[PDB]
Amino acid sequence: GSHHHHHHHMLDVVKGNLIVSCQALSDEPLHSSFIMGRMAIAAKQGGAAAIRAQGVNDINEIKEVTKLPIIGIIKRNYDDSEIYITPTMKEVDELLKTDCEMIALDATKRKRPNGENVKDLVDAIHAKGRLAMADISTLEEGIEAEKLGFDCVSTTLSGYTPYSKQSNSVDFELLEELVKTVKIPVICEGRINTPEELKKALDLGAYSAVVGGAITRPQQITKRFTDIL
Amino acid sequence: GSSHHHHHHMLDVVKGNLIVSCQALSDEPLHSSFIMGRMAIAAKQGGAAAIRAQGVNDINEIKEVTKLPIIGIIKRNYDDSEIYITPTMKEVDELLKTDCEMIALDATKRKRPNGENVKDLVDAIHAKGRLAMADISTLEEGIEAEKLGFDCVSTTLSGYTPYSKQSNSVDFELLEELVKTVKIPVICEGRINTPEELKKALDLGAYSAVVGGAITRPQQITKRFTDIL
Ligand SMILES: CC(=O)N[C@@H](C=O)[C@@H](O)[C@H](O)[C@H](O)COP(=O)([O-])[O-]
Ligand SMILES: CC(=O)N[C@@H](C=O)[C@@H](O)[C@H](O)[C@H](O)COP(=O)([O-])[O-]
Ligand SMILES: [Cl-]
Ligand SMILES: [Cl-]
Repeated sequence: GSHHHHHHHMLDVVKGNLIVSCQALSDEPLHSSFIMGRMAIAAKQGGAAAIRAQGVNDINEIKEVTKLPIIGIIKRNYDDSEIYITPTMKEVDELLKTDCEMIALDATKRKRPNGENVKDLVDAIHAKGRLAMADISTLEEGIEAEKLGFDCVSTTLSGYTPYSKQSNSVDFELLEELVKTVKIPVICEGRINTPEELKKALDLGAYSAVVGGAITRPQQITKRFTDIL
Repeated sequence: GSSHHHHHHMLDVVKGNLIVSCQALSDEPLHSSFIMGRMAIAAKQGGAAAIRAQGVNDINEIKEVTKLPIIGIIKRNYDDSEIYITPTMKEVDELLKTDCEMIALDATKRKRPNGENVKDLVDAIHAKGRLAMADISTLEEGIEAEKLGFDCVSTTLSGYTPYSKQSNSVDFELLEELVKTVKIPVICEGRINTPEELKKALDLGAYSAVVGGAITRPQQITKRFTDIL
């Protein structure tokens, strides 16, 4: 198979720039592809180079109204797994029905639903010419992500698995250690609240960074303000 | 003649607490009464004690989905005045059609459309038993506002009139000076970006404070992140 060559490519475009996650799950006040589309427009107009989005309907709305590169995931609980970020081939195939250029998935060491292997998911993604991001919680998971064929790794799940570093602030340590040890792009994702933290992450060698809640979750932004009173 | 008594009163409710402004005018990404309603819900669930909203549609939706106390304004240009925050009796009367418990209006030294005076507008607001907030730009405007019987004063317009202090950051100076000289509630409003600034304003004697863009304008939040890169 063949297709036409584009001038701009996702990894080149996010390099040293900000990716904005526009996510609002079913228990959140902005749950609606209409609203997540408006959030992406705002992120675009504020200088975001790419968007991270959850669910086929949000992804498709964001792509239409922004034309930005997208990192797509589907979050879904399964009874037989702790994994919820794009846990199976069923979610991978749903995401490949969208135009999102990259698909992130949980690349932790943990057991996946139906006893599926991460390599198969990663191979399915590459088979359709997409990119694969490995959301990880620890340094070894990141090191293994590279070996599995991932195009890039993200610290998304650090502090969100029981065996990774438990923290309320950005895991800069993980970032540094990934940078010493993998060749592929290391993206810093998780609990970036301020411009200073974002600069620090890129200063520490992050290829790019994702900021979600501190831009697109007004409830969380509000809480951070009211917590200080 | 008379109405039933409520336990909670807007000025009592906001004291020491955060007011969130949920505005998106027609050139902004989140422009939509539905979207402002959801933002207000988020803001509520984050601990906001009241909401400031622009226009009858936004106000009505926000009252409906949050039941929070609302400071209402209409922003509208007139070709015979530089004032746009609730400039005339027209806007006052439209706002009194809503249930908003407080109405903010420009109470600068400047001439209003049609040569209307601010005292008349305040008297109409009081005539229906509502509260009147004075958005000011200077110490003397605040002193005068109190003289006219405004129920509170806000530093909303410091840096948004040519004769007031030009800054890109919170006008703490003005806040301190007003707290020292006026007996009515002084509300810090304009360019609060961090919880640290919020605490500082309350620490300097602000009765309460308003934060808008740093919570509810994702574009301005994104910009602050991308500016640092
Ligand atoms: C743990 C988990 O499921 N994390 C993320 C999955 O995408 C998501 O909830 C988060 O908002 C983004 O990663 C961006 O991070 P932050 O900037 O919102 O902290
Ligand atoms: C000058 C002007 O028109 N100011 C305001 C009128 O209400 C409005 O645009 C602003 O968002 C709020 O005052 C809250 O302040 P901030 O927190 O958005 O800076
Ligand atoms: Cl939220
Ligand atoms: Cl915005």
